[PDB]
Amino acid sequence: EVLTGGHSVSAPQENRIYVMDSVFMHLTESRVHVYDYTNGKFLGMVPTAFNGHVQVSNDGKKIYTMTTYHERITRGKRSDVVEVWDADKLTFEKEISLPPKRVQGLNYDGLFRQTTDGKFIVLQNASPATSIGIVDVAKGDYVEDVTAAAGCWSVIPQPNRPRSFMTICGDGGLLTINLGEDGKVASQSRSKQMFSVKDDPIFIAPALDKDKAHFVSYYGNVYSADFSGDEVKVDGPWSLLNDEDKAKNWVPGGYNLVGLHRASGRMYVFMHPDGKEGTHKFPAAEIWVMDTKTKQRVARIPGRDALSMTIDQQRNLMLTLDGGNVNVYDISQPEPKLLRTIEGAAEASLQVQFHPVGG
Amino acid sequence: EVLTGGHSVSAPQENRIYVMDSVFMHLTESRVHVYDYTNGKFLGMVPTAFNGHVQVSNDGKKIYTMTTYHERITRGKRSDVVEVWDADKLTFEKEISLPPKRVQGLNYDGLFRQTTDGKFIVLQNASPATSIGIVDVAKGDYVEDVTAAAGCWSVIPQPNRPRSFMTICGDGGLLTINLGEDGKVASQSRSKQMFSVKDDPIFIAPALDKDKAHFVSYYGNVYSADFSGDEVKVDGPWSLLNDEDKAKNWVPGGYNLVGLHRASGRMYVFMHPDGKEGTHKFPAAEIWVMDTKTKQRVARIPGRDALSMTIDQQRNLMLTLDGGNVNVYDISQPEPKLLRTIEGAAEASLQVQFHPVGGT
Amino acid sequence: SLNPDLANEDEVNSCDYWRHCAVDGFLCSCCGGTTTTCPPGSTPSPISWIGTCHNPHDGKDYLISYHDCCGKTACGRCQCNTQTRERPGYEFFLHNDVNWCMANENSTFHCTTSVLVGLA
Amino acid sequence: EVNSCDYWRHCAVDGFLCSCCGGTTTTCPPGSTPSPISWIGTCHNPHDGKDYLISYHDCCGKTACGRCQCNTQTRERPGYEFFLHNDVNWCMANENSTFHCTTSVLVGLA
Repeated sequence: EVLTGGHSVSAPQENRIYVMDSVFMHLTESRVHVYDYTNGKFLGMVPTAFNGHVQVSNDGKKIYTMTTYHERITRGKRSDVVEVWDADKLTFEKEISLPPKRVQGLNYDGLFRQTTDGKFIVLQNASPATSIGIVDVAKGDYVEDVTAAAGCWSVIPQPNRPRSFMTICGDGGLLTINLGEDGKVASQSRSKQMFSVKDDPIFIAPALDKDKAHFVSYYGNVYSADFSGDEVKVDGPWSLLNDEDKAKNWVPGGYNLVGLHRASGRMYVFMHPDGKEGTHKFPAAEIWVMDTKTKQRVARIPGRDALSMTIDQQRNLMLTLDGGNVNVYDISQPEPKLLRTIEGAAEASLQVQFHPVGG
Repeated sequence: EVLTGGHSVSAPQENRIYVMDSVFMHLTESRVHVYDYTNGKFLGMVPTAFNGHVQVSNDGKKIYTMTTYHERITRGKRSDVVEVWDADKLTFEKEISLPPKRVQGLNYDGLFRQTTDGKFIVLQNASPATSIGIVDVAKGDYVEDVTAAAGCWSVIPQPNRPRSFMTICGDGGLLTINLGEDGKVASQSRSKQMFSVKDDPIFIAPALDKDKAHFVSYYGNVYSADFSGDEVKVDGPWSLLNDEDKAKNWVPGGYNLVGLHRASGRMYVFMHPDGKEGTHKFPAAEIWVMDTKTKQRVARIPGRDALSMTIDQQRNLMLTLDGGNVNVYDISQPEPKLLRTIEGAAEASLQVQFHPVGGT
Repeated sequence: SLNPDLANEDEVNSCDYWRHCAVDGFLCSCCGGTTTTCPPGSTPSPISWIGTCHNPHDGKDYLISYHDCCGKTACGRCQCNTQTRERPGYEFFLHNDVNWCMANENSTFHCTTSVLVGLA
Repeated sequence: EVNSCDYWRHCAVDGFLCSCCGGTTTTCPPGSTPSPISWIGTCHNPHDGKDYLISYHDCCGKTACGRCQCNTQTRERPGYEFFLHNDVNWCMANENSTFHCTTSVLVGLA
């Protein structure tokens, strides 16, 4: 026998999921673990140094990571970078230099995103002053720093426009940025106040539809942003809670804590009882399934202590993640059905993502 | 209140031990954990990147680490280094560049040592061709490879000479190296065969006395190297085992698995029953205490699944280590007495060391 | 209640110690430091997120500044994730899911301190 | 099984089985590089009762796989018999020496 390298991942792209393991106890050796969700098989991994972030290119061909190096790890010159990796060979291809202020923080989806057209990476900076950075994938270059986003946080791409995204600002509104084909800001707009920052703060994780997004609040309300037009229209609150639910102090909690099934409008939310100040990151006691058209709950199921989720539209799946284990659910019908649990997918992950199949 | 840095370690040096945590599951973030052995308090740490090795300077002022960096960790140019750290501030002071072939391996003491006079750091190279590397501490420089040590492994300093050490070779003998004041080889000598490599291989961990060293074998024999004169005189085997011991197939097992209390001549050895091919790194069922003068066992106590140990001659202590927890024993009498266990001192450590006290 | 150095170590090293009410990190007091001093060889952050914590001993509410200590790898001891009055990144200095070592010469996160600023 | 430390070919593995890491007993996981060098074990085949030479090439240049850690020591010897020795990183001579996982390559009869 002879040992060979050069091999591609052994399962098809459509079977692959990406568990971003922060490895917080050893945060300089964070990595992405690649799994086959159909059978739980480990397929490979991508090293991401200190507090890596990850996304897969919209076209499915490449993996993008964002990380920080120093010449001697704990001393020496800092290099913040985006790396482009081949999705099938799981090999490094290109390093893109960033200014030394990329966000170092837990793996919320909205910190490292891309334009719908896949031509630009859109990432959150904090120096601690906040701005949004734009990377031109074709050119392999950092091309724009959106200082207009100062005092705002996270990136919500608009799936109905090629190079547009929104961010949540300290005024309780949304700033929309439309990039030109050069990746520089082509125009921008600011919504009216959507939520009261002081009285009803929202979780940043969007339940993202093609032309609108929903957000849940610390107290179980729902806000919406409609971006079918150039100016975003905001509304809410409506409550996730009925009187009985309020009696037991049910509130949302988690990290990447919501999801939207676009075909049905069902929104999935991690919820726990006995809510009070300080419980907004508590593991789910239940997953609630909300009909976003009727603004009423349709189902509730055990939460399996999950903290983060993600949705695959085309196969009607929801993954949930408790920090170490990944649960795979069929959401083709209103009641989710548990298909399997992948045990030990990570040591400290708050983010799982499917390989794109939509192109 | 105001947050401040710049502080020294809170407990005095004589209370300190160094647990080398390989963190094998995340081997790029290995580190040294500093503990107070008197009360189990965590005192600080030194980061050591990929598969760090560690020793304390003989004079007790500095911590020496050895590690490997790459410009981008998993790609880019390799830099193997020794680093000098202040022991009391636990701060980085100096990087000494090595050739890119320092040994990457588990933390046996003999892979990263120093001469008795503390003027040279002496380390194992493997490219995989083996040689011994010499670092001049005063100059902060690499000297040159000791190529005479090709086909040998590990560094046993001679505590009776300022800049001499030995290594174990594939011929079953010892090669002795005597450095000049510049760290280059001044002279060398090779012993007669000490052990049959094929029939009775020895563990590399010495039970090290001032002018001799003892080594235990896979089958529970003891071999000795006396370096009281310019030429090393070798002998053995004698057995650690009586008929009862042999009937139950007791053999040594572990990593840094032996120790010598020099004043008494007591040798400490991790042992386990039901030995056979493949059990040489099994955790200790027991620790045996051997009088190396009489060649008889004087005590046996539970092993607490220990794998590695270290002895402090100045406070008459033995530490043992099971990979995660450190046991502290008083060895001022033939029977060791367990004082305490420090739980969770590391995730994957095969090496603990005291901060040196005295030793001149 | 206001002087952790005079308090029971087991008390201050607990995530339920009153002033640790918005810590996401490793308590520096379990890492070779104290509530207000970095472990040897780790560097304070000039920036922090801020919590407001209730002191049950004296009944008053205090501003606490969660400075980190930086430039050493993860301490790994006394991990806490408490969230009283913590807010998301659009209230950035109330937010604890970011590395408050982010602007240090070396951003590697070591541990988190809980520095008393004064009455809320 | 091949993912068990008890599988006969893994009789001198100190590392993570590459077959649990997205590769196989004779192929590296994607994006990890074979080592040109290795330690060798002599392992007993429980089927035909013969002993075989197994070459424990590593896969290198990615951080620790972390799955199926084994520490078997049949016929393993210390570093003075260097190519029989498994307490060293057989990635040590690779362009990037970071240790990913260990393969168990059948060479032939011992």
